[PDB]
Amino acid sequence: PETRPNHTIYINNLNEKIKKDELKKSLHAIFSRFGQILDILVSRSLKMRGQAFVIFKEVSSATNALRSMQGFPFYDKPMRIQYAKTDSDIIAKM
RNA sequence: GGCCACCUGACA
RNA sequence: GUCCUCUCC
RNA sequence: GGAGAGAGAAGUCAACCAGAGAAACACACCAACCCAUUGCACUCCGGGUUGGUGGUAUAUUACCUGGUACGGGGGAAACUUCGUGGUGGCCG
Ligand SMILES: [Ca+2]
Ligand SMILES: [Ca+2]
Ligand SMILES: [Ca+2]
Ligand SMILES: [Ca+2]
Ligand SMILES: [Ca+2]
Ligand SMILES: [Ca+2]
Ligand SMILES: [Ca+2]
Ligand SMILES: [Ca+2]
Ligand SMILES: [Ca+2]
Ligand SMILES: [Ca+2]
Ligand SMILES: [Ca+2]
Ligand SMILES: [Ca+2]
Ligand SMILES: [Ca+2]
Repeated sequence: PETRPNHTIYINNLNEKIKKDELKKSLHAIFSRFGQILDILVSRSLKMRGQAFVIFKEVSSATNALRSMQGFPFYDKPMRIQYAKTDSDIIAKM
């Protein structure tokens, strides 16, 4: 169990040394094929570092990305992916 | 005339 | 040039 | 946010005013390391160690150049030159 489908996928266990700009660029290049991405959020503060939220336009895209990219080697660490527990503001105010 | 502490005051 | 309270805009 | 005032930490300084005038300290940010973090967010923003950069600190408190109130000289005189916090203790 542990999550119902959502537009946004939560990714963690990311390499904490990658600068924010580069991380976002790589995440975009790797997840682009699944569908349109409305935004990608990454912060390197104490609590959000090592994590990222990739907001997809279509839920189905979130799903295919989650299934296909689970454990994918990224900057030498296998990515961990799950649906976001709640909608991202952009999706909620939409 | 030096040195540490403290006091008063200037700066802030 | 930090920080705290007060006044005013 | 901004503009005033009080309180003042840290640090520098010492009769006092003025002109010039750094440094120290605080604060902000950047870089590299180290430590911590496996964290579900949508208002930046963990800690430490080095190094660096910055400010209406465009400050003022040393240093400097002028004078002021006292005190040391010389000079009939004009005037010219030396010295300028409190207390206890330690080092010739
Ligand atoms: Ca950050
Ligand atoms: Ca948080
Ligand atoms: Ca929608
Ligand atoms: Ca203010
Ligand atoms: Ca002055
Ligand atoms: Ca000045
Ligand atoms: Ca100056
Ligand atoms: Ca934990
Ligand atoms: Ca929220
Ligand atoms: Ca430093
Ligand atoms: Ca400095
Ligand atoms: Ca300046
Ligand atoms: Ca001033």
